[PDB]
Amino acid sequence: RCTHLENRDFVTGTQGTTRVTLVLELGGCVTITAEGKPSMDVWLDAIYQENPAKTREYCLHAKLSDTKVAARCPTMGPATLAEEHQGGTVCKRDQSDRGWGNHCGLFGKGSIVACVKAACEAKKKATGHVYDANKIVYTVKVEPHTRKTASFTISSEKTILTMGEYGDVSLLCRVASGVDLAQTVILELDPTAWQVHRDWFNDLALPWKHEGAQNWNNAERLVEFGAPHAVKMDVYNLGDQTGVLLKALAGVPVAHIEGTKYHLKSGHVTCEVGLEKLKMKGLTYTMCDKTKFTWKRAPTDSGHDTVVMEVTFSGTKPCRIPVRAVAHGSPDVNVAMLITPNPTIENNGGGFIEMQLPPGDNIIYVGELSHQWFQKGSSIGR
Amino acid sequence: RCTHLENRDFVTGTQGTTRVTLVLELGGCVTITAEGKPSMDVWLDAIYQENPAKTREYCLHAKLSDTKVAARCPTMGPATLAEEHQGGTVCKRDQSDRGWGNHCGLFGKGSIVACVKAACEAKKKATGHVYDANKIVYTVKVEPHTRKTASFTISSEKTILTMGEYGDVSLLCRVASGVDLAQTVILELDKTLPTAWQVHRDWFNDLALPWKHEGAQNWNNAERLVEFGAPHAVKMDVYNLGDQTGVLLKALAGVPVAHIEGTKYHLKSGHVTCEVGLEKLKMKGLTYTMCDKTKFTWKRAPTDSGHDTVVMEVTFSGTKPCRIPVRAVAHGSPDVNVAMLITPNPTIENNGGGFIEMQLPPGDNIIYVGELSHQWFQKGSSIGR
Amino acid sequence: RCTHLENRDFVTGTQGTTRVTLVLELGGCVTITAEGKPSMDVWLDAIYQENPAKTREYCLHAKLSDTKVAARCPTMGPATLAEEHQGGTVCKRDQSDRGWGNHCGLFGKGSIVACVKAACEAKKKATGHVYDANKIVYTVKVEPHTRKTASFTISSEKTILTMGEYGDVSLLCRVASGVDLAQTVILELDKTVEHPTAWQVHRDWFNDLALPWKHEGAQNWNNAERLVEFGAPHAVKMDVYNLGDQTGVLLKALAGVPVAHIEGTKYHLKSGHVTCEVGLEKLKMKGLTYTMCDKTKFTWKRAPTDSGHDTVVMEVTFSGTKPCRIPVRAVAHGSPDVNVAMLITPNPTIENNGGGFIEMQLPPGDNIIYVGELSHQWFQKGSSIGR
Repeated sequence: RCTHLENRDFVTGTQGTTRVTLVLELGGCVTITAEGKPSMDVWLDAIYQENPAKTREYCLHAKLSDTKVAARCPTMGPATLAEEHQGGTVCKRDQSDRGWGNHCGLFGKGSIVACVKAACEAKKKATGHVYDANKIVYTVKVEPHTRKTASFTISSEKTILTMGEYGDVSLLCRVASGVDLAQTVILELDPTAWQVHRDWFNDLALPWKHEGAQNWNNAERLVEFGAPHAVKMDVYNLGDQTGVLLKALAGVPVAHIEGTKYHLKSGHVTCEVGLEKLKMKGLTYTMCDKTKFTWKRAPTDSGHDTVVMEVTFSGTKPCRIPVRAVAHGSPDVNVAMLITPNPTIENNGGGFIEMQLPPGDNIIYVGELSHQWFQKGSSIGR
Repeated sequence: RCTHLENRDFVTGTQGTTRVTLVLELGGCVTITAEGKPSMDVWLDAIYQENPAKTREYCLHAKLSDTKVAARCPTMGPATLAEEHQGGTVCKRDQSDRGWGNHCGLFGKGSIVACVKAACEAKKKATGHVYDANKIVYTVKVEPHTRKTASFTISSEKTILTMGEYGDVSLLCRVASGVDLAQTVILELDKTLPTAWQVHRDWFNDLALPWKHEGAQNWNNAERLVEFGAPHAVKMDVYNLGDQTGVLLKALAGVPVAHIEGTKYHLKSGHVTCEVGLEKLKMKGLTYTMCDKTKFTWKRAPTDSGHDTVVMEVTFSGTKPCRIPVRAVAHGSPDVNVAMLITPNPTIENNGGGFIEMQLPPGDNIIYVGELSHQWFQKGSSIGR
Repeated sequence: RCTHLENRDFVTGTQGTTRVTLVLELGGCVTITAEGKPSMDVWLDAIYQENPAKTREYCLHAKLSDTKVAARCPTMGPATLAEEHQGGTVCKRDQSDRGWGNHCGLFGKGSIVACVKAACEAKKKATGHVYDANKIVYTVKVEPHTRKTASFTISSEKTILTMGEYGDVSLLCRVASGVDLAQTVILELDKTVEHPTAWQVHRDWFNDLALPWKHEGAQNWNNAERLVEFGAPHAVKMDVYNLGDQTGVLLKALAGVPVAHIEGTKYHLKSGHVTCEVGLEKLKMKGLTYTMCDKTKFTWKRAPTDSGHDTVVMEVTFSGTKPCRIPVRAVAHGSPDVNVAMLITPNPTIENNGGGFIEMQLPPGDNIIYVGELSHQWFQKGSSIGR
């Protein structure tokens, strides 16, 4: 699956400096090799953020205490309960018909109030997390044979590595997220985590609060009061909303949390590598035979807004795969945008291709091998 | 009006590789040429996203049904209506005065409640759309004579093109939006100029109107357009606050319009900076000379570009081609150049040129194209009215 | 604290073009020098935006003016007040007990409503500002001796400079913010009352503040009832409570949050860098290649500490032979084989004139920073949007 460095990808200076440009997409590998030196495998190993900050916590199922009521007769003042003016409570004030039937001197409306301590049922929280674009780590690894590690972030872009035989190598890597972080929120339950849209998450009609806060806001979204009955007032629990939520999350890309690491499954790093006094071994792929392809794995949803596929090649390896795509009715405009920097068929493997396509009806072409693909439009959620 | 590749913009290696760096702003072109080969024109043709996701839908003018009221005598329990527990309904509960005048045994307060179904009048929605930074396409084009296409995104940055005489050239383009997408929202009204605007996230979110998501049947905060009157024994009135379109259109005055072409939501600002890798060939350089600082005239004076930048065109009477000396200063600080050009390399060619786009600090500035000057006032940043 | 250009950082072409790559963090300098030419100092001088747009204004202390009350007897219809249908007013409707004790014919509940005008106390606003990623300026400066200026933005990346001796050099600088702008809001209190008065807060924290709010230009406030509570009615009176000044509660919450550095109309960012590709013609670049510093001649001049903007900073002292590159690494307690240190400082070195400064980001939790054999423990607090 590793690719070999191409001549066009590096420049050799007059004073002995060699500048190599690499594009490493998550799970992509490139093998670089200098004359008289062991081939090195370089690849972006992971992209993640350690425990990203918690934003809102939504209550999916309220937990109400027994109801507390307070009534007054048509002459005694207004009714009151300690619970009014306390956190974590939902209250309703009203008037009820009073008379001799219920211990009152006069006939008439009496002041009545009902409160309830509203908390969330254990394990019934939906917590949202936000990424800090500058805290997302992109880990690159270098290892002998066609072992060192270096991590970058938007803020940390330059490093120096000692690759033995290669000496001191300067690594300048421009990091790039495959997800629009600003518009993203990781929804988590106590599939338990999903990658949802900021706007969708913010408008969820549920009680909410920040971590640390003890009481909930808009608790009345799950707690309603009924009409008063002289000296009683019913309270309604709108029930558990987990079902409705899971139904809405159907099909939404899941978040991949490993321990405390919140992984992104899409993205890349493009680095400029600086080497001294040595000769890089180039290589220039030839175009693969346009007719010796077969679908090893037909185009399918990658699980993160992209299309992946695998082809099998019977021709002479290694070679560059000819990939292109068209939008139904426009056979002259290539609309395929590859995530895979250099799709190739090697001797050990290759044939994997990841790309982005315009929404609608498309036809993917790997040489003469074709296959149609429907790209759903963008949405923030149900 | 294309520009010619300069020597400083490319390096030729010892093993025969040539690395070319290009900056292509939307609408900008660069002509590259190699010995014994046809000159190629390279440019950023368009930047856009196909059907961006819909966020909120705002109701500009409510459409109510028929009011429904229910009352009870000072002894009959509380009044109730079915609508009280249904979607798409706005209700109000209160206490009214009842006596013999209205068919009640006793004199006193009696329960009463009114409800109405609230929907939005057809073609009276304001819909917001959000861009997906990673789904914005930057289409670069290559064509002979001083034709191929390649599109890039934040995620898709590398490609290989076969440009005939030039062979296989690698294209590595770093995409860059000219608009802060995270803080942007495209506001749109229903079909049946202008009908779409580029508004600020924070402004959009705080609009005081009823709203809902596409697909949802009912509206939230429907009472922002529906208000109930005081109760009258056995009647209670329901008010509709009217069409807010006028108010909104007023607030959108001067706001940059969105350019929607079919399903394509275009950005009118941005650029791509690419590194082009070519093998075994000889790049023809070229190095412009400063234009005569005194042979300039305003073909089109500095003006708002329509997308938070200043544009202008100058005429040159000297010997072409040459590089235009552009700079600007903030009134009172004639030593600091505050002009930041969007136009990578402003030049006067033989076929044309003379166009310049740039950003300037807010306040009073003076633009200088050689000795030709012109004042310009830059308004500060705002999220809208 | 300038560093010298290294050989690996530049390529000299066959036709005489030299391509130089520089990484300039805010406050970082790099000295470049060519054969028979004066050394030039190049650095990122400042990062800022001139007067960012205002978003929400929050009221910290309401100015309630008068309490209008209106009542009715058990038979006269509902009570009403003009203020009930005006902006800038908080109203409450209820029912009171009426009889002969209070001028009413019958005994029973009577309509009653109370309203109060609501504005904000002078100088008691909390205003939010939003940055415009494309309007943040990154100013680079070039000056002789180991003076010109060039500013860049996400949109303005290319420039041509005339550095005399060096001639016309092309500058291509890719700008990069050290702050997640989309998730940032500058919270500001009415200056001239404490001249910190500005903070760099999280948008999700800012948006959820439970206070009355409005946009600049708007005359009235939204959710004014967040600072006004009504009491129970008493026949023909109803009290109105001002929930009081919230300034204290807020300042308490901002404790520890990074301050925003405003200088005049310039809202400065204190983190971020620029990486440029410099293009030079016909000249020969003087390289230089640092040697690793003596792994044992280091001492803490300033131990690892919070930088004030989400990073760790430190300074060491070197007694060995200068100049040299500092060996910096860090490990997450229990994994002595993985370097988790991410340097903000592009090339940490000990020069003759100075050096020794190091800025870096570390994973949350317990870490051990290693500058050679010199070590030091560091606890990194996790991410949060605020209290």
